[PDB]
Amino acid sequence: QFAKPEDAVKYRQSAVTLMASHFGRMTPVVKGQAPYDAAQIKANVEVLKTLSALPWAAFGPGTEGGDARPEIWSDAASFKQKQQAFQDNIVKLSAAADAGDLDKLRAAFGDVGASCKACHDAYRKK
Amino acid sequence: QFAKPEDAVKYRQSAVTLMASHFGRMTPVVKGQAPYDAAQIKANVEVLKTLSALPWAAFGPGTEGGDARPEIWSDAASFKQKQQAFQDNIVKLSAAADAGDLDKLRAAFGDVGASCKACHDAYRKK
Ligand code: HEC
Ligand code: HEC
Repeated sequence: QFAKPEDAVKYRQSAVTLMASHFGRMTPVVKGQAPYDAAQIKANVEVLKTLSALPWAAFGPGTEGGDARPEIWSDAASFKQKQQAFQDNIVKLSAAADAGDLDKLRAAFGDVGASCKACHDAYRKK
Repeated sequence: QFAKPEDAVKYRQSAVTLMASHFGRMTPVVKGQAPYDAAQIKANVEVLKTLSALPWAAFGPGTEGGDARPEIWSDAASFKQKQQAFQDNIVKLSAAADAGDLDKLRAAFGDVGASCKACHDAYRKK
């Protein structure tokens, strides 16, 4: 869907920006600093689920640029693995949110955050 | 969810960037320059539906900046009207996509694009 590779860069940066906001805005809730409203979180995690699927299609072939390391393309199977692990952890977070269980939500949230960091440590230019 | 108003600006710009891509990527399909796959479009319009709800909450009070005109806040009822008309037209586009009907899709797509433009003409700094 991108006329030029820069367009893919701008898309994926916007997608991870929105993902980061929908993930990170729950930090005060997981920590107990903000109240836990099960329906609020269920709805937010549904948004995060949609968003978390979107960046990966904007790392198509020839879309090198931004802060993506070139390893994303030369090691396509390792990157796909990191994306799928991340989205599988999103599935666990959805299940926690849908169950309305703050303890499960906390655990799942920390697993998702670790899978964000693991991808960045390997595939994001510092 | 925004620590500073700039964060709201960066969110809403990313949200409308993603919305614009999910809308505009269908242009070749509506024009017949690319094939029409009903399931492909249904799924894309589901993504667009989610995204089209997201910018508006990032124009909260005190979040003046970017290319938003100040009129968004002083005329809150007129802006809300423009957002709701836009999202109602998104509902019509979802119904067309869910029906698998290219003629209805075409019509609905042009209504959505007109409601993008109408908001920009009043509320987006040139
Ligand atoms: C790989 C499988 C990733 C996962 C999982 C997550 N992110 Fe990431 N992110 C990744 C890359 C390769 C990049 C660089 C993109 C580019 O072309 O520049 C990023 C970038 C970010 C950013 C910065 C965006 C900006 O516009 O500056 C943020 C804020 C970010 N990523 C956040 C983030 C979060 C919170 C994640 C899990 C919920 C997450 N990312 C996962 C690769 C990958
Ligand atoms: C008001 C009810 C709007 C509707 C409907 C749409 N958009 Fe818009 N858009 C609006 C504003 C106020 C702004 C400025 C935001 C800011 O703070 O800077 C925008 C901006 C855009 C942009 C530019 C984003 C950038 O990062 O440069 C694009 C590409 C854009 N909008 C696209 C777009 C499309 C395609 C729409 C319908 C599908 C649409 N917008 C509707 C306000 C409103």
